[PDB]
This record gives sequence, structure tokens and C-alpha cells, in this order.
Amino acid sequence: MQIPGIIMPGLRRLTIRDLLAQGRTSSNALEYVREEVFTNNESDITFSKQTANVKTIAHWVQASRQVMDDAPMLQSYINNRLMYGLALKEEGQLLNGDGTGDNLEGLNKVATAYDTSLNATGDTRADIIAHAIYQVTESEFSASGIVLNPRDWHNIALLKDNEGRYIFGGPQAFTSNIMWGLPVVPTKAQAAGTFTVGGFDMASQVFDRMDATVEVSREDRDNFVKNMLTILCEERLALAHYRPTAIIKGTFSS
Amino acid sequence: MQIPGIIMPGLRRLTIRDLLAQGRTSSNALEYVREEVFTNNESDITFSKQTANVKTIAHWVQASRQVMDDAPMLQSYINNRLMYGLALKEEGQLLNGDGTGDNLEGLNKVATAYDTSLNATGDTRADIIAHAIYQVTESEFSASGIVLNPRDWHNIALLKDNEGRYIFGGPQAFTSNIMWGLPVVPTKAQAAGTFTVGGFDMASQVFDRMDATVEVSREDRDNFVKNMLTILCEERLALAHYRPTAIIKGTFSS
Amino acid sequence: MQIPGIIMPGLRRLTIRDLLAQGRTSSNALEYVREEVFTNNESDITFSKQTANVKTIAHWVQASRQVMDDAPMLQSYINNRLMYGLALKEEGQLLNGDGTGDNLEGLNKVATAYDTSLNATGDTRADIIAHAIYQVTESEFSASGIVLNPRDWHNIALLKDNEGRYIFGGPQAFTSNIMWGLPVVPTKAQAAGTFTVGGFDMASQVFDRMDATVEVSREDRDNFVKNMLTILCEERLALAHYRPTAIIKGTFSS
Amino acid sequence: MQIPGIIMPGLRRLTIRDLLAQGRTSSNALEYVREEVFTNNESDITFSKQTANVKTIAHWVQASRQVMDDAPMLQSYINNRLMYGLALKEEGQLLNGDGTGDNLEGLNKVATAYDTSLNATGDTRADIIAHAIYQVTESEFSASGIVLNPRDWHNIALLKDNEGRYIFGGPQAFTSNIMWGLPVVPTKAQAAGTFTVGGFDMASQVFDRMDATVEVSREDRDNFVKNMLTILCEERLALAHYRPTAIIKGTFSS
Amino acid sequence: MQIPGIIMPGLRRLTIRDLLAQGRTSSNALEYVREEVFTNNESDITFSKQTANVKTIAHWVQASRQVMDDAPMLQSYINNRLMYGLALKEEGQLLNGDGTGDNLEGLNKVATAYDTSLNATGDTRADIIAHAIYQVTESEFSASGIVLNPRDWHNIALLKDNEGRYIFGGPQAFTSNIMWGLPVVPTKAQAAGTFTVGGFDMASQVFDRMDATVEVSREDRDNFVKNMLTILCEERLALAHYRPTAIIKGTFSS
Amino acid sequence: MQIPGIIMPGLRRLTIRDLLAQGRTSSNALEYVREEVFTNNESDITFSKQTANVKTIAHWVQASRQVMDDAPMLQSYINNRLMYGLALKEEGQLLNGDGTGDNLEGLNKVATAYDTSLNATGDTRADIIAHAIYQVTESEFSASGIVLNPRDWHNIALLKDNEGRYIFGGPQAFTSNIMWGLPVVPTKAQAAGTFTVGGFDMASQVFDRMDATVEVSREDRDNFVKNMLTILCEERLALAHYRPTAIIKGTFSS
Amino acid sequence: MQIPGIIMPGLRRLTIRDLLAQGRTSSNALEYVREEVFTNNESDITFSKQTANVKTIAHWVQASRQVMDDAPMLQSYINNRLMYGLALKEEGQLLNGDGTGDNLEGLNKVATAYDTSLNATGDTRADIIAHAIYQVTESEFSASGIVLNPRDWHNIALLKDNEGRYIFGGPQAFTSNIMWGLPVVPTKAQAAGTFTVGGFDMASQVFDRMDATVEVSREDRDNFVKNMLTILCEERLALAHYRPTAIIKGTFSS
Repeated sequence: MQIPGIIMPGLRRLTIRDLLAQGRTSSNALEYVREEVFTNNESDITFSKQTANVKTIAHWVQASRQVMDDAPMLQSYINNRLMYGLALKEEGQLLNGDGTGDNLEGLNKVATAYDTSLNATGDTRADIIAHAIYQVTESEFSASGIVLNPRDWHNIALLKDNEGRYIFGGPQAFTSNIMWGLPVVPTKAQAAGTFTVGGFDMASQVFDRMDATVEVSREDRDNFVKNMLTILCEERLALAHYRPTAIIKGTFSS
Repeated sequence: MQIPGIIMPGLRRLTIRDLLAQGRTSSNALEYVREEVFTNNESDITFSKQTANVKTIAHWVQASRQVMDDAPMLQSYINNRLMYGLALKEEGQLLNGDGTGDNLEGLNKVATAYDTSLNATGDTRADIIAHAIYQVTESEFSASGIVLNPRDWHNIALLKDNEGRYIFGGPQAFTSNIMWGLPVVPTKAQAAGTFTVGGFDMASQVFDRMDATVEVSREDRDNFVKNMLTILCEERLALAHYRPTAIIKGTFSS
Repeated sequence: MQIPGIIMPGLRRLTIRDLLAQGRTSSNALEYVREEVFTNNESDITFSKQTANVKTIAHWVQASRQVMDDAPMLQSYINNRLMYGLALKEEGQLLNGDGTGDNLEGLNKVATAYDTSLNATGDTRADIIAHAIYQVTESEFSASGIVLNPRDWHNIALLKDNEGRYIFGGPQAFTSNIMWGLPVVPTKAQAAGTFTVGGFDMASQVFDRMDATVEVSREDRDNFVKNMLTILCEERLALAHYRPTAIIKGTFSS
Repeated sequence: MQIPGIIMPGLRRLTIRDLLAQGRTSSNALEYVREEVFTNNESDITFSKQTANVKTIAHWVQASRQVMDDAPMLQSYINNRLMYGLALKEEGQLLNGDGTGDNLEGLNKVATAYDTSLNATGDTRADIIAHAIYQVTESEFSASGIVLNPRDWHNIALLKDNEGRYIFGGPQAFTSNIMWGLPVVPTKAQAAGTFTVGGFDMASQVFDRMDATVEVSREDRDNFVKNMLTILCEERLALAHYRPTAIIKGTFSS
Repeated sequence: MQIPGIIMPGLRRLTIRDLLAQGRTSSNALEYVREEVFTNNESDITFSKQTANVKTIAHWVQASRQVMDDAPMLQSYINNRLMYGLALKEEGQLLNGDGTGDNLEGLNKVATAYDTSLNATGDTRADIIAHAIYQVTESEFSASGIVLNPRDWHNIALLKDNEGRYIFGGPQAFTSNIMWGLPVVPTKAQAAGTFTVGGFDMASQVFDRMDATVEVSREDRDNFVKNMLTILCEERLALAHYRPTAIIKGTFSS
Repeated sequence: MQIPGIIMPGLRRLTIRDLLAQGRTSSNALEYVREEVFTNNESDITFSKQTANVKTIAHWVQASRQVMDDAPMLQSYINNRLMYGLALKEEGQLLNGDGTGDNLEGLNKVATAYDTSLNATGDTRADIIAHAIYQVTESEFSASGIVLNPRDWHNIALLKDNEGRYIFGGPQAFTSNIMWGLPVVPTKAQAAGTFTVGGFDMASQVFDRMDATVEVSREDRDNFVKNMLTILCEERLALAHYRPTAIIKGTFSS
Repeated sequence: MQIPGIIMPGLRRLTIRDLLAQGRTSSNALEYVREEVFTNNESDITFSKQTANVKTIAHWVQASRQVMDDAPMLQSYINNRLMYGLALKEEGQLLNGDGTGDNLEGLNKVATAYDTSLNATGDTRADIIAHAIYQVTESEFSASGIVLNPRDWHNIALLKDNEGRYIFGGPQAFTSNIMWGLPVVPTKAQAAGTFTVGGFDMASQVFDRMDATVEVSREDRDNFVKNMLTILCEERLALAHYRPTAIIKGTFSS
């Protein structure tokens, strides 16, 4: 359709995407050479010329015919609503990406599973993320941040040690969460009960093929016969995962 | 008319309004999309094109003649009372919107009724709100927050177990009523005994036709002689309700 | 008088005045319209045309002849004493104001009484202030802070459970702030055993007519006859109380 | 001999005298009016016409004539040495005064006794300084700093809560430390086992009659002839104590 | 403002002041050297560095405006009636000088007590004063004068032996206040029954900072109302005591 | 074929490199003087003029044929992988330098072995690091840091006592380590179970001969038949060791 | 040839010198007055004009010949070796100053011997240092710090009670070992088994005549024929000892 003059990234809290390295491409796939499995014990190291396919994320809204024909400001209205919704599913593919059919391969699928052996009789949830922050070290890279579920972070932050003394100072700073001196990501994307820690800033990279643009058709499908309108917001992403060992995913067993 | 430029989100909590998605417009009404019948079993989903009328919210507080003209700084004072007095009534329309005649249709009206079948012998009020957050999921959407009445939130915070300890006490968790971890909005406007859980930021949208303007008359009605004054503040809103199933309304029964 | 407008502000920083809304005027008295009785149940709302008279606050202290002649820097010491002493009695009128005669009506006089019925078998002093914060909700506004007496606050911070652990992040909790996510100003300006919780920031407003000034007499009363000099310090205020229901005053009964 | 261009206290950590308000005067004594006994309950307040005598602190130094003429930079140093030693004994008076004849009446003498009734079954040293910081509230002034003895304050930074983890770790924060969030002062002047909390910048004031200076003559006793030396160093102070209630002094019972 | 050296009616004898040595100073206080203990036998003399503060003596009189402002009238009257009236209270400060707060350190407060061991089996009140005159000697000073109470002096002046002959005659031949060739000084200030003998002309001396100055108020207390006027008379002097042992006070046992 | 100068050298951690003294040279070897054997008992000290050869540290990343042809920004990215990869393997030579054939003589080899003698019945791992910090003293220089393996550091931080309390309230002391008040480095290049303590800043120095230059080949070995590449990134370093006794290498025995 | 300006050498490295008062002169000697005999009981203090000769300390190291002219990396390195090498024996002359002919007289020589009588049956080494800090009081001065040998500090460190708990020394605070609170200096220069306590900052003073100079010779003895390079270090100091009784030197009885 025609040029949506505005491209709005986000508001209140933006986290999952801004953690990864970004760069653009102009192809339908990407090839590179990364380290696959480092079996540290006789030790061995696996390598691969892995392929990273690009997909087409897109969701649409079916506003009235009237909406576009008039479109005094109701156009810009919806134009800022698709760019936002597309970012939600984008944030969902970049993290909890199933890796299945057409879905992207998300941080959580690639990630190396948390080492259950680090847990010790009587560790607090906090202790676990701590252990986790360590497991990243066995890769030989520094952790970048902690991605917990808003609810879980709000149970960990409000955690007082055995002595009642406030550990994280619960209330204090929201969204930045300098847990262990490291910034935390409280996103609703992260499924409750699941936690992710790694050195995102250089373990994976997002590759843009086409900027998020919003187009609107009035002659798509049986719309012209049902008085309907499709407002497609397309986008082509390709999430690479240079180092899996630098990312970890586990589960709180309470 | 004077200068109505006091965009001031109070000094505490931006309630109910900031929970919804906002947008501009310049029309008499708005036709859109809504989820009609979600046949969950092969499953199917129905959508329709509903109408959302734009109502002229004109709140008013009876004043007097002498008061309004004597004080110099009163010019800016009356401005801080009408931009706030309108926001209080705006909340009463946004949440508990009657739907009758000219009133707006608000969250609590549209909302799908809580499912009594989820309760189980011996559940705490907290257990219910939990069941609630789940019901939102039967619509395949994530919940956004919990809207309780300040009083109810207080009693839920002081919940004890069988030994006498305090279960996730909310003394500190007041601003961040974040129940189990979902940022609650202990909004005043919520009727005591009633609770609302939903994915607000993706279920309804507030449409602004005209910024909150403030006017004052002395010759309107029997004011001039009864030493009175009408404090009229006009504003044109329009509350949309895309996905009703995403919002839930229940009642604590005890 | 040859008095400088120099003031070494409350160093440690205090807050009976800083809690309230401030604004200036150039009138003998201020008029407005507040909310009297909000009977929340058929509900009703009472309003009234109220007048907030400007009162001149001027405290003083006498002196000897040896405090007048030399004046190299003693002329400036007496200043810092009255400039501060005027502020001490200021907290006395804005808090425990009698309201009789020429005095001001203070937060504590106007405030609605605490609801004894909220107390429960075995609540901590903290549990009370909690109930208090709620009572403020019955007005439909959020509380802003907690005004306790330095000794009471101290005994609350040092609260212990049945195991022996400390409650409020342990012992150190001085600057009397975030007591349950809410700043709690400590000034025995507040009578011992008495507490005040309310939405100060928008329930009452301080109106200034004239900045504080100092003055000295030599022929004021018994002075000249008894070898004395009376040193004054004038100021003109005007306290308004828009929402009485937003402020609560109770007593720890034990 | 008037010949000692630019001499000021240096090194160390800057305490004291700096904690107190400073001023000039051209008299051998100072008169004022302070508050004696504040009976806070009908309440009453006692006042007294007090006098603060000016006391001289002096001390010469013998250092050969050749070491004066041939050693000019050493002269430049003997000055820095005397200036220091003078200001060192100055600290002694200002803190551990006496009232005895020529000595100054200092902070610790004027001080109000610590209230033994605030202690509770099982308080740590810290807990006490805490109670103390409170006792200063009864005066209705804010505590300014904590004056402990280097060794005591030392045995404080290494104060971990009952659960091994430090209440406050043992970094250093030498004297700039904010115990409880307030500036402390570990001076060897403060007697071991003695602690002083107060609102110094308000409670007392140092009065200078003459700046600290160093002169050279070489005519004292059988010196000018038996080859000895005379290099003086003197000053005239006067410590006043306005509010004694603002200064607290106690003892750690080990 | 116009008459400093006025022909004030001097009670024939300038009584106490005339007995002392007089000087002048333009300072707040005075630093001299007294003699504490003189052991006359190897002999030894003890000295001490003492300080004598300057105080401001003052009294007052009420009078009408017109008659006060007239100028050729009571102006010259009140100027002479006050310089004398002040001399009566000044006379009480130089003798019964409390030595306390604002009071002067008077002759009686310093005196060494009379030596009862000198009294002889049955000797007149006269004999005692004579003994006192001797007791002075052990200071190394000659006694200067005698200070009795008027009534007492009168009775001591009418003393008779066993037959009738006046112990010293006196009627008609009475020269002018002089017993044993020593002045009598009949002062109302000298408490009845008490007597002071010492070497005033050298052992102690008065210290004038300012000649008797007088001001007049009109708006002083309820004067402007009752048509009154307050006439504060000022004068600031001190009193040193170079030899305590030289001054002696006792009590007539009768 | 040159592409990047040096881009951005090191990212997260700067260890062995930054812990050591740096300087550059333009020769193939260096000659200096170090301490050989310190016989501490008559005591003696041996010295030796030693030669520090320049060794070439080169780490390569096997690339694909696709990587080159499709590099509009992909070639730029690979450069950001060799600048960090060379520095990563650099921490492995400057630390675990074998000493065989060409490998550099690294800290761990040169270092004087830990004195098993110091270990005592029942010592925590921390006790050992302490013991080690001491052993450095026998050289007569003080240590400057502790280099443990990230995992080991984690277990040392979560060290509990007999009651269960946490000796070090530093689970967040993950980033950097200030164990025993010393700037420890969690350089994981450090073998698991191996620890290094010394006065690095004064024991060894890194000598740069040539900045990291990069060349690319496609016909080396049997690449052209395997669709591979060899991006040789050469670098010429020279690790000197002035004071071996200042460094210590130990092993936790448990 | 020209030695560059003063570099920051010992990072975290300086005590003995940094402990003493530092002055600066431009003469080859300094005549002050040390305290000869202090008879603490009527007490008396004896003084005597003492000469503090300005000696020139030196320390030499060996080096390369052909690479000297290069610099090109060598001369700049050889510079940083004598700048610190001069400071190694610097503490040796100020601490263990022999006193023989040209040597300096150091703290440990001037010092008053420890009083064996304070030792009590069964005292920890800790107890001794305590006793020591006291013996300094007997001279009537405040102790400044404790100078133990690194090893000794480590043993006083791991001190345990009868149960098995650790007393204090050794842990994190292993730096300025504030034993009790007096900063302990674990310097290498202090002979093993010897301890020095005093009020350094006031007992002695270091006097600088000329900044650190360093010279090089190549024709020195066998050098030119043996391919060697001797390098002396020059500097003019002057250690004065004002109050000897303030310093103490003892020995632990093992």
C-alpha cells in the first residue's frame, strides 16, 4: 500500500530485542561458522557451517472500510498499533521461538540446559539464577543479563534473606533490576516458571531483511464482498545463534 | 475558556486509563473488530464489525461567583482542580461504564463473567484471582494486570497460613500490588467486593477526539442569583472493546 | 531592619510543609469549594463554599544588651535561630493545630479519625499504619506518606518475628522513608503515640503571602525597663483543606 | 616575629571544628541565651543566660638559630609542624573538654546522657548508635554525624547480621562513611569506648578571637645565650554550646 | 543626650566607691593577678590569674511625657535623681555582689571571714571592728575603711561604758563618719548586723567602661496607654579584687 | 588482505593482559635481570640475566567459501570475532603457558609452587587463598590479585559456617571479586581447581612486537577440496618474568 | 640519562615512610630537640639539642649493555626498577636503621623496649600487641599503628577461642589491618618475629633534601670486561626522632 510515515519502536519497557546484536541482510538465508558443542571434561569441540533461514512474521487487523476511506487520523492510529503488535510476536519468536515449522529458532530453544547438579540443599530461587550466571562462565564468556518472568522477578526481588534483611531491596528499581550487579529483563514473553541467562550481546544476532512496514488492502480475500479491510504489517527476520553455550534455560521446581 | 494546558498525571498512580491502549481520531463514531464466538473444543473463531459511539464527557462541579473572581492565583488553581476532577469521572466511565443512554460502555460491563467452576473447597481470595488470571488464558491471551479495590487488596495482603505466618504480605507491595507478580492496580473506582483481571493493553482502546478543555460560566442556570457557578469541563472520548473474553469480572463470595 | 534573606535550609531535610501543595497569593483570604461528606454505600455527595483565611505567624525570643552592641556576626546568628524557630512552630500549627481563635486548622484537626474496628487480635504497630493507609482509600485517593513520631518509628523498625529476625530491612531505617513503599517523615512535631496518614500532596495546600522576615525591638514592653530586647520574625500563611477525608489521625493503643 | 606566610591545617581526614559552626569575635568572652530543660509531656521550657569564656592555646618550639637562618625551608616547615600540633590540641579541647580553669568546655562535657532505657534484649553496638541517633530527635533536631573512636567504628564495619552476611560489608569508607546513611567521624581524639552522636552544625559554635599563628624571637629563658630557640604558636578559641540536648554521649558496655 | 557631667547631689560621702581605687577600660572584661594565700612566718606567697567581667547596672523610673519633655524642669531633676538612685543599687552590687550570673563580684563575696579567736572576754562591738582592722594586717595591707549598716553605726555611735561616759564622746564634736581614724561608710546596702573592714584604697578597684548614660522610652509596655514613661538608666562597670585577705567581713554576735 | 585496524580490542573482561605491565619492542628477544633463588633462613639471594624470546600466538577460525562472497557486512563481523578470539587464547598463554617447544612461559609455570605446609586441619578453600596471599610475602612484595576459576569463586562465595550462615554476603560479588579485600579476577581461562596469587603488576611484563595483522587464504593445505578457508591472524608477543617468587600456583585438595 | 619525574610506583604499596610526618629542607643537617628523659610519675620532661644529619641512601642493580643505548624499550624499564629499588632499602634504613657511622637511625633503634612485665600467663599474641599499644600511653601519647611482619599478622589472624570460632584478624580486612582499630602495617621490612607499635605520625619525621636521583656506570670495575652494567640510586634523606618514647619494639616469645 502507501508509505506509513512513522515507525514506532516501543514505549514503557523494551528488552528482548535490544539485547541482541543487530545487522541487516538482503538474502533468504545466512551461513557462518560457530562453535556447536564444547564437551569439557579427553575433551572435544564441535563446529559447523550452520544455516539461518529468514521468515515472514505478520499479523493483521480487519478494521472497517470506513476507517481507511476517511482516515483523518484513524489511519496513523492503526499504523502505530500494528508496529507494536508485530513487535510482540517478534519478541516471541526471538525468545520462545519454537524452532519448528516456520517459527524462528528462539533463545530458549538453542540455549543449553541448566545444570541441575549446581543446586544444593536449601538454595533460594536467587541462588539458582546465581548458579546459572556461573554456568555461562563454563563457556568462557560473561553473562549479559537475566530474563525472568515479571511475576517470578516479583518474588525474587521481594526476597528477604533468612535474617529478614531485604536482599534485592524488593521495591527499589523496576525493569533495570541490577541483580548480582547485572541488568534484568522482566518480560511477559518469558513464560512463567522459566528463566533465561546468557551473554546475549554476543551469542546471537538478529538479521533484518525488510523494515517493519504497514500496508492495507481493500481487495484481499473475500473482503470486497463482506465490507472488510486487511491491514497487514509484515516483517522479515532471521535470528542467528553464534554461541548456544553462552545461553541457559532452566525451571524453578517449587 | 482560558489556558487548559495542565497535562498532569497526578502524583501517584495512573490508573485504568493508562492500562488501555490510546489513540487519536476525528469522527462521530468508530466501526472495528471484536471477537464474537470462540468455539473451543476442530476449533473456530468468529469476528464482527461493531460500532463505538463517541460520547461528550462533560463533568461539572457547582461553585460560586465571589470565589472564582477574587483570587489572582486562583486562575491557575481552578485549572488544577478541573483537569483532575475530569480524570476522576473519566475513570468512573472507563471502568464501570453503564452502557445506558449516553454513558460509555466500560471494562466491567463488557467483561466476560468469572467461572465459578474453578473455585475449589478452601481457596483463599488469592487463589481465586489466580483462577481468574487463568480464565484469561482460555482466550489464548496473556493477562495484563489485576484491578482490585484498595480494601480487598489489603485483606489479601494480610493473608495467613495455618501456622500464623504472612503469605506474600502486601504492606510494601502497595504501589506494586503485583499479585504473585502481575502489577495490580488498586484503583479506587473499583467497587468494593468486585475484581477485574484482563489483558487490558490488548483488549480495549481509548479514542481521544478532543483534549480535556476547561470552561467556566456564571450566567448558566440559577447560578448568577444563587451566588453559584457551573464548572463545566468538556472532553470527547470513545471506549472501544476489541476482545471482551480477555477481560474478566468476578465477586468474592463470603 | 537590616535583615538579609539568607537561610541555611533544613540541612538533613524535614517535611511537614514539603508534603503539602504549595502556591503563593497576594490576598487577605482565599476562597474555594471542597467536598464535605462523600456517603459511599443510593449514594450522595455534599459540597461547600469554604474560606481559607490568611494568618500571620510570628514567633520571638528576647535578648540582653550584650547581644546588640558588637554585632560582628552575632547579628546573623540570631537570624538563623528565628528563621528556624518560626518553622518549628509552623510544624506545630500545620500538624497539631488547635483551630481555636487565631490559630490555623492543622492536618491533625481536620483529619478524619482512624477506624478502631480495623484493628485485629495481635496486630503490630505496622499492621495498624497499614489499616490506616487503607482507610485513606475509602476516600478514593491514594495515600502519600506516613507521619510518625521519631520514637514510634524507631520501635517499629526494630520489630521482630517469632524466630528473632528483624522486619524492616533490619534495624537501620533512618530517613524514615519507604515504610511499605511509602515515605514516612519522622518529626516529633508529631505528638508521641500519634500517627497521621493521608494523601497530603493533594488534600491540603499551603498559601504564602509573604516570605519570612526578622525584626528587633528595644522599646517593646518590660524590655526597656527590665534591660531586655525582643527579637521578632514575621510571616504570613494560609492553610487550606480541600479533602479532609484524605487524612487520617489515630492512636497506638497499648 | 611576624614571618610565617601561608599556614593552614592539612592532611588528615577534616573533621571536627568543621562539624561545628564558625564565627569571629573581638571579646574575651561571649554571652547568649540557650534552652536548658525541655519537659516534653502541660509542657514547660527552661532558659538560661549563659557565658562562654575565651581560652588561649599556645606552645613554642626550640630549633637552633642556624637551623633558622641557614634552614629557611625548615622554618617554613617548623611552622607547618607547630600549626598542626596546635590544631591537634585544639581538637582535644573541642571534643573532650573539661570546664576546669583554663580548659574549654567541650562537646562531651555539655552532652546529654545516653538514654539507657532504649536498649533492648540483644542489641548490637550498631543498634545503640541507632537508638542514639533517635535520642537526638527528642531535641527536635536532626543528627549530623557519629563520632566514634577509630577502633570502635572499626569493630563495626565488620558487623554482619546474625546470618553471617554483613549488615554492611567492610570496604573502608574511612570517615566519609555513611553509617545508617549518615557521615561518621573516627578520630583518635574521641576516647576509646566513648561515642558521641549529635546535630553538631546546630548545637554548638566555635568562636575565633585570633587566627592560629607562629612567631620567632629566640629570647625565652636562658636560650638566646645558651644557644636554644623560641618559635611560638598560639590561638584564642571559645566554644559555645547552644543546644546540649542535641548532643548525646554514652558508653559501650562490653 | 545632652547632660553627662551633672551636679548630682552626692550624699556627702561617696561612701563605697570613694573608698576604692578607680580606673577606666574600654573592654568587655579584665585580666589581673590576685594573691591567694600569704604564709607570714621561710615565707611563701601564692598568686593566681583571675578574670573580672564587666556588668551593666541599671534601674528605672515612671513619669509623664509633658513634664519629661519640658526640659528646664524635671529633665534636670530626673538626670540627678537617677544617677543617685542607681548609686544605691550599685552600692549593693559592690558589697553584697552575688558574684553569680549578671551580678558583680562584690567586696563581701570575696572577703576572708573575721577571726573569732581575737575577741576578748567581754569587749564592745567597737573592739571587734578594731580587731578586724588588725586582722587586715596579715595580708600586708593597711586597713582603709569601715562599712557598717546605718542603724548599727548609729548604735555603735551611742555606745556607753558602765558609768555613763560615751565610749568616745561624739555629740557635737562628731567630725564626719570616722572611727579609729578610719571612714565609717553608713550604707543601707550593708545588711543589718554585718560589717566589712578592709584595705579598700588598694586591695580592690572599680572598673568603668562607660559613664552613667540614660535613655527614655514612651511606647514601653502599657505606658503609651496609661500616659507613662520608662527611664532606663545604664552604666557598665567591673570590680577586681587584688587581695582577698585584705578585705574582711563578720557578724556582730548580740 | 587488510580489513580491520584493531576495531574494539577487549570487551567484557580484561585480565592477564591488563594485570601485567605492558610495553612494546622491535626485536625478536629481550634481555633483563630477575631474582632466581631466595634462600631465606646467613641468607643469600641469587640473580640471573635471562633471555625472553618472542613467540607468535596465532589462533585461526576455519571459514566457509560462502562467507567471503556474501560479505557486504559479514566480512566486517568476522573481524570482531578474531580480535576477541586472539585475546581469549592470549589469556591462555599468559596464564597457562606450558613452556614446551614454542608455547610461552606463562604465569602458572614460572610461579613458585604453593606451600602444602601451610594447609591446616579443617581449612576452607578461602583459608588457602589466604595462606597463598601470605606465601607471596616471603618474596618481600605484596600480592595484587587472586585469579580463581569462575566456578571455584562461586563455591567460595556461597561458603557457610557451622550454623548455616553465609561467611561472604557476596553472591553478587560475581562480577569481579574482592576476596580477602583483594581485587580477585574470575578469569576462567584459569583451569578448574587451580588458583593463582601474586603481585602481577610487578612480576611480569607483556612485550608487543607486532599488532594483530590478518591475512586470508583459500588454497592452504586441502581447503580448496573441502570448501574451507584459513584466516591467519598473526601476533608476536613476549612474556617476560622479572619476579617468579612473587607469583604462586596451587591446587585445592578435596 | 635524565631520570624522568616521579611515577606512581607502589600501588597499594607504602607504610613506614607514609606513616611518618614528611617535611622538606635545603640544608645538610637539622637541629631540633629530641626528648631525652620523660619521668612519668610532680612530673618532668628533659630535652636536648639534637642534630639530624642528612645522609645519602643508595641501592644498586645489574643490567644489560647492548640494549641500554637502544631504548627502544629498555632504558625506560631500567628506570622503573631503581625508582622502586631505592624505596626497598628506603624502608630498611627508616625501620631497621643501624645507626653505625653513615647509616640512618631508624624507628626500631630509637624505640623504647617493650615491657616484659605486662605479659600475663596465657596471652594471645593479640594480647601482647594490646599491652604494647598501652605502653605507648605510659609516655602520654596516642598510638598510630602496628607494624607487624606479614607472617606474624597471619598467625594472630587465624586466632581461635576455646570453641573454635575465629576472633578477628586475617579476613577481608587484610590490608591496613586495623587491629582493633589501629591500622596494622604488614610490611616486609619488619623482621620476622619482631613488632613495632608507636605514634609514628608524631614521633619521628622524614626530611627530604633532594628528589630521587639515579645514575649509571659502565666502566665500573670488571664490568667493561665482563659485559655488565652497574646502576646506583641516589637520594638525600634525614630521619629525625622527636619523641623516642612514643615508639616501641618487642619480641614474641614462641
